[PDB]
Amino acid sequence: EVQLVQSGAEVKKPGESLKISCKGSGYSFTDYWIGWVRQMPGKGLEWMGIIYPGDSDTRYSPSFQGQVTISADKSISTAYLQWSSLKASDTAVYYCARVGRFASHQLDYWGQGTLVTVSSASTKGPSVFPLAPGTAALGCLVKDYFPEPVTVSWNSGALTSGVHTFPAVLQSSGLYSLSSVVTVPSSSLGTQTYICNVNHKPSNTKVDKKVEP
Amino acid sequence: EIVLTQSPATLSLSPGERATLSCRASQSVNNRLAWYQQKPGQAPRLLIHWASTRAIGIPARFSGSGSGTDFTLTISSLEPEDFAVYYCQQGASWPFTFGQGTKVEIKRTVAAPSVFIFPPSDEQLKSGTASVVCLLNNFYPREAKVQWKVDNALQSGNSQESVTEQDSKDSTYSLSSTLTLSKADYEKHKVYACEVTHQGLSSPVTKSFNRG
Amino acid sequence: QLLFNKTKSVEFTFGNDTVVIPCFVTNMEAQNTTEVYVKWKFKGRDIYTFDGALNKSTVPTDFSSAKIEVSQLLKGDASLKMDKSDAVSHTGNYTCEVTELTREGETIIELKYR
Ligand SMILES: *[C@@H]1O[C@H](CO)[C@@H](O[C@@H]2O[C@H](CO)[C@@H](O)[C@H](O)[C@H]2NC(C)=O)[C@H](O)[C@H]1NC(C)=O
Ligand SMILES: *[C@@H]1O[C@H](CO)[C@@H](O[C@@H]2O[C@H](CO)[C@@H](O)[C@H](O)[C@H]2NC(C)=O)[C@H](O)[C@H]1NC(C)=O
Ligand SMILES: *[C@@H]1O[C@H](CO)[C@@H](O)[C@H](O)[C@H]1NC(C)=O
Ligand SMILES: *[C@@H]1O[C@H](CO)[C@@H](O)[C@H](O)[C@H]1NC(C)=O
Ligand SMILES: *[C@@H]1O[C@H](CO)[C@@H](O)[C@H](O)[C@H]1NC(C)=O
Repeated sequence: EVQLVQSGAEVKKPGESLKISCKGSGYSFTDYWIGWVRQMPGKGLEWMGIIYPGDSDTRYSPSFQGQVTISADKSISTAYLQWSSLKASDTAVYYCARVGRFASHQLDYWGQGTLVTVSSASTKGPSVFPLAPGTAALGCLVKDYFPEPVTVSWNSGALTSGVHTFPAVLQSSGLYSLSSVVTVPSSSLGTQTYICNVNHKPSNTKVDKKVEP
Repeated sequence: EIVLTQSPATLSLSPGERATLSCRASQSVNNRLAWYQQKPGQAPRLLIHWASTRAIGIPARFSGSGSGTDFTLTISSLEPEDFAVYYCQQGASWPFTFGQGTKVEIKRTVAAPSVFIFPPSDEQLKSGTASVVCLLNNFYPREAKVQWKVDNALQSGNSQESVTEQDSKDSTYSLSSTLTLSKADYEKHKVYACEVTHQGLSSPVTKSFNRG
Repeated sequence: QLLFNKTKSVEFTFGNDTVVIPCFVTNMEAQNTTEVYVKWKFKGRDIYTFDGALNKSTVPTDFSSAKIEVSQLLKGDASLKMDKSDAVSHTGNYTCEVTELTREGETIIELKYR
């Protein structure tokens, strides 16, 4: 079956070089166009360019010409997307996709996507602050961490109902901030114990915070 | 470049109803148009190519029509696994382009948000920063105005917010607005409040607390 | 839709240095090769492809010599040309699928040895 596997997520700093890959399998890789698509956070799809691995014939979009380099290696059936000097605006999800052999040039098969994050910040563990409270609400504030993502559970996953973990926001410091809340019966605030389990894999940080009135 | 404009920006429909998504081009693309759907955290999924031809494994509820400039994606019976973002793509002329995208959200009855306000913890104050959080829980529609008032003074440019995706069960939204202030500035005032304005509210709901 | 002055079958021998499989559309209205998409099929495989929008020909390795005359496309001529070495082990029914602007059609030609 046709499969396009891309390289893992990348966390770089402005001015650094980067080369992400995409290996095709289950089909003749040298006989189909490979397209690169950029999707900035909360934005639409952007066709960066295509390449024919047969003769490395590359076509670039006017908005990306000279800003990026697209190549391919027939020996290992892999297409590449390369920068020479990354910018913070390059922070996006990059998809590789196979162009179908049709007049519409549609993209029948896609990669899982490669998350690229570019900023001057460095890896930092988060500080967890409690959000003390018929229906009562409580939570925890996961502030000042880098990079994405962070996982938050409640009572070691024994509590899922009414749990809202909001999308993180990028602060002025270049650090992310996240809030996780949960609505519980007000009569349970005196007996039931609520623990905020915060896990930040990039910094190997595990924090359990008890929330109480 | 052939510009693709989709309309409308957002389609609020109930599960079962039909959806009509439009896609206009700056010039003729001659049936060489494709449609995709995209769910959060997932890669785009090919639905239609050659304007009308359905792809392999695509449900019959999806339909395509139009030629030249005006094009249309049609979904006969909306299923819960059909509410997402849809894109149109032309392949007649290089550079190939996508549309802006059209989001299809679930339409339900109006629900007023439950408002909660949270004072900054003593743990955070020891660091030298105060974060006040206002919570809007389970509401519809998505449009909601949150205003911060410190000692009856409207704040501006010192708050950030984020909204959850449409809930899988009750199909509502939730908003979290954080008021960030320094420890020194936080100790200069007493009354901290968030004023919530929503369609399901006949009057602006104000939740507050006094420092101390 | 698209019409052809179709041919049942064509024959080649040892004397045939190269073979030519005919394909002529009679009612083409395209004024540019960028509006034309030609694909030649053999036993369910794209053995030749002309991408008009990208202006590129695509062939598998077993049909390395397969090509069409692009300058004759707008005249309806989409005939496939290849050398005998590629035709020797590829006798049978060829499908000439032509995509022209809004319309699309195809015709079947048989390549046999004598
Ligand atoms: C399609 O590409 C080919 C070349 O790959 C072009 O064909 C000829 O290219 C030569 C080389 O520059 C020119 O001198 C000729 O004038 C071209 N035309 C012909 C009919 O031979 C062809 O022009 C390209 N067509 C496009 C870009 O639409
Ligand atoms: C190519 O297709 C034609 C028609 O679809 C096939 O023609 C048949 O050929 C057999 C061969 O023994 C004859 O007995 C039939 O009478 C033919 N039918 C018709 C309707 O003409 C032809 O065989 C195909 N070529 C190959 C190599 O299979
Ligand atoms: C189609 O083939 C017939 C054969 O008689 C020929 O007369 C005619 O010119 C051809 N049409 C084309 C290719 O324009
Ligand atoms: C082989 O050559 C003869 C010589 O006239 C020609 O008529 C015939 O069309 C050729 N066969 C093919 C398949 O081109
Ligand atoms: C076909 O269109 C291209 C641009 O898309 C142009 O350069 C070329 O001259 C056109 N061909 C003719 C015959 O007008």
